[PDB]
Amino acid sequence: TCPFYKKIPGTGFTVDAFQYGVVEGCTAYFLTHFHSDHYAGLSKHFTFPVYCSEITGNLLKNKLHVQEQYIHPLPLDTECIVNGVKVVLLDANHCPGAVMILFYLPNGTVILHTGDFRADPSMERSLLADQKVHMLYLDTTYCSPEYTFPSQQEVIRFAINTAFEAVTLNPHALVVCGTYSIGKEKVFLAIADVLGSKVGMSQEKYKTLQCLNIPEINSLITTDMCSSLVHLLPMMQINFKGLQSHLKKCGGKYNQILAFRPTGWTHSNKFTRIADVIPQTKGNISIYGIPYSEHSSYLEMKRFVQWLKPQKIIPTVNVGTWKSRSTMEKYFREWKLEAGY
Ligand code: NI
Repeated sequence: TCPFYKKIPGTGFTVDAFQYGVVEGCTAYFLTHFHSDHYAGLSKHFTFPVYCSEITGNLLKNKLHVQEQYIHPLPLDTECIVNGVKVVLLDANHCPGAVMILFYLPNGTVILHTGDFRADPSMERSLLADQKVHMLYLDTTYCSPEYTFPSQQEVIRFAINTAFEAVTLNPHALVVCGTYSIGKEKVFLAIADVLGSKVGMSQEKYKTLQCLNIPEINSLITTDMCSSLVHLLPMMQINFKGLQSHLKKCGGKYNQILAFRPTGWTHSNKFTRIADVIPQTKGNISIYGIPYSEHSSYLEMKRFVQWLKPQKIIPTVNVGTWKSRSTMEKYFREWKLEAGY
């Protein structure tokens, strides 16, 4: 059974609600992004209308085989009428194709569903500038002040400088980057660009990346592993055993691995600055954990909410424990008393 924070009142609509069977009263199922916790339940046998971005709809068709007649792609930043209700899709600054959804209800209520997002001051100059929001369905993944991390631009600067230095010292070093979902593509693209290489990967990953509308992608990626000195591997393989095994397969082309694991936040962020980050090393293999987040930090979330001034907030993450719920409600009241809404 579908929980309340996935239903949009006054509509036939649900958001990210595919694992509950047929939802009573639902005439259109919105999907904010192609991450498995959110699409859980969709397959080629799905027969109700799905509304999404173009990039999400390419993934639904090619990766999950949803039939085309049920995929309804909408352009971003454009007022659209769906089943008699005005909606807009906005870029969420999450993974490729990820959207927030603005719903203009028939009674005059305006609702923003953020999906998963990384709040940014640029969102203060989107179509949100123009009008009031009564209800905010908020991605609260890192809603506590202990959650700090650097900008994506600082993290990429660290990765590129670390990879360029290592491979210039040792031309026979291979770089490996872990992945397990879409998102975070700038990590491996930025490293391969500084090295003058294509990125090498499995056929399954190449297929996924070909659905993402990245400009000049054919110039950046390949399935010919022998031609490339930046390889992608599943995230589960980014450990000393899996990397040793990979280096064997490379026919004596390389004598060292430098590997990256993009994570979200980890507790070493409470102590260590990005510039001071060091790897774990075993012989000729080194592994860097880098805190590349596609969700809001606490401070980014607080800024966005204090700017938007919603009348009511419904969290969509960390909703399963009383302690998490109580914590989040305390911070929403702090924010509201501090800003005066
Ligand atoms: Ni996500």
